[PDB]
Amino acid sequence: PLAKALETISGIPITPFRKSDGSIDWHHYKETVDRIVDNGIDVIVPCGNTSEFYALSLEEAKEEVRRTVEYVHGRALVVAGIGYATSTAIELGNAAKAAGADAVMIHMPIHPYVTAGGVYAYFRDIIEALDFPSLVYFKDPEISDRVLVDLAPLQNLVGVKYAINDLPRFAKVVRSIPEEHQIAWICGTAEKWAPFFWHAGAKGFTSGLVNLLPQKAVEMLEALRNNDNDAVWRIWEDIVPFEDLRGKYNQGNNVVVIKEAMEMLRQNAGVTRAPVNELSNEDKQLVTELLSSWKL
Amino acid sequence: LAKALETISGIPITPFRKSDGSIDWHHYKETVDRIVDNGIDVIVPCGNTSEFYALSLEEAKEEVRRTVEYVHGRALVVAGIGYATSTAIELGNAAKAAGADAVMIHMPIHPYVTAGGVYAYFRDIIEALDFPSLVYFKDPEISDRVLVDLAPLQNLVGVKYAINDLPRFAKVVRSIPEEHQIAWICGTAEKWAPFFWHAGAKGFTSGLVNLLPQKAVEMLEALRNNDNDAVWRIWEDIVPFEDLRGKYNQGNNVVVIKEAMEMLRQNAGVTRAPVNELSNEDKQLVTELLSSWKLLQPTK
Repeated sequence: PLAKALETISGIPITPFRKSDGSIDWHHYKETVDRIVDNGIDVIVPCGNTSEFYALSLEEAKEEVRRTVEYVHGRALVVAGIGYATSTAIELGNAAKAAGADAVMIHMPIHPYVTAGGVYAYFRDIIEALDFPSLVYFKDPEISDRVLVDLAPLQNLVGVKYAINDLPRFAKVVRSIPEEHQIAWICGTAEKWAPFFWHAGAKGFTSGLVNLLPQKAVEMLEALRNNDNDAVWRIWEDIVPFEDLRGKYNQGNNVVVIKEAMEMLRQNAGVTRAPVNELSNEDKQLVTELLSSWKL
Repeated sequence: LAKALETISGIPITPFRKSDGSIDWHHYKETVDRIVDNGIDVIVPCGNTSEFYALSLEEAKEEVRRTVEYVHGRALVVAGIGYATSTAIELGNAAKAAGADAVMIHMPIHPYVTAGGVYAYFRDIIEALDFPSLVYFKDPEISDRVLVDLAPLQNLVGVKYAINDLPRFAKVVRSIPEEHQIAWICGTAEKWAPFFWHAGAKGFTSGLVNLLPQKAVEMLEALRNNDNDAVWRIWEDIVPFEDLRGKYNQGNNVVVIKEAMEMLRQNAGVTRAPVNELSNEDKQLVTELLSSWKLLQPTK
């Protein structure tokens, strides 16, 4: 069951951009893909938010998925992020299907106006039109969890990346959906939140940290699976400062912190694309202090 | 051009068929006509009221083309554009070729944004297009310094300020020299227009024009004439409608307009997912609102 295979770490790769002209450096992307899949990560998500999906043209988005399937060459499941207007999401999905992806992850709609009934229809229509394994990234607190309960029966909804950091809500929705729907519950907010989500029912989590230190994410996963609380909290305390730094400025630092940290480690990442520019000298020092703390 | 933008910027809906969600261009033409034939001199296809993000890139381009055709000189056409910088530039160049007068760059929808990056985002698009541009500024987490730094751009002709923070708005208006000539537009419509006007705005956006353009015109004229009693009277009259549209964190923004238009026998069709039809409760609230405006036909 694909759902079971998704109950692990979903690594979200960065999309390296050249500082010179902002173009994608595919050689660097290959190095990123290798670092992730060659180090214990069995699920990779091109066109995810950590990939700066929205900074990519549709052609670039399709090519990233295409290149991912090629570079991965069976070493991991490939989940293609898709989004935008219904017809566009379907176009991206079909391109991903032909490219050889294993499933698609439907980003949450970015429209300024959304309602529960409309969000349900949005996801449902794309999943039914594609007739292909799909995951949904659920992150708007203003939209009722009932949407997930109603989508659960869909054959092709194999998982949900729950991204609302409301533990009571998550615990409740996990228990409001029959086991016969086989939904893989994944913490969509990474390592800082994974321990808490895990206790509440999650069996997997996303990670941007795998772009530089996949070993740390794997350690977290194994500790959680082994029910080794002591180890879990140890690795958590070790990782959370990095996640806190990424979360600065209402998450504005989310990808740029990863890229500047990678570059300080001499890994190739390049820069972020506008609407996000480089870190301030202040944050650069904080990144340095973190890597120093990790003895890297 | 900046001066011409100091007025009402009408944002047309994009009529969608209930049957298959396709765009009904005949209904779109009717909407464009209702807007421009009733005092509105600036129309903004691909605006958020137009459900821009629910349109494919090709549908967005076609809407701009259709607008230029249906308007045929009766008003300035400002094309909404957005997405990745290259994509925004593609949409912008398409609008230019279609005959648009300017473009409105939507606030980027990327989940991760920083002040320096947003500045670069807008700057890169404006410089690449070398065409009159407006920016929709609505994220309170992004410093107004971004606007101060963009102001010098020759092609930045206006800002649709959409952060309902009056002290912030009043200060940024006074932080940019007259030398940069910027049309300051209240991007949050009639409910906020009177307050923004007092603080320095000389224009405002409106979704209300899709059904009752005369009400929007009345507010603009009252504000321009400094007729305070009239401003507040018109304001109190329109607020309930804007509050109903604002329900569910703005989820009701367009659907309320469309169901209200249909009740008034104006062709609007429905909204596209991620927004579906109104609940019975809200349908009743729209009815009671139209009834209070004395717009519903007598029954018996």
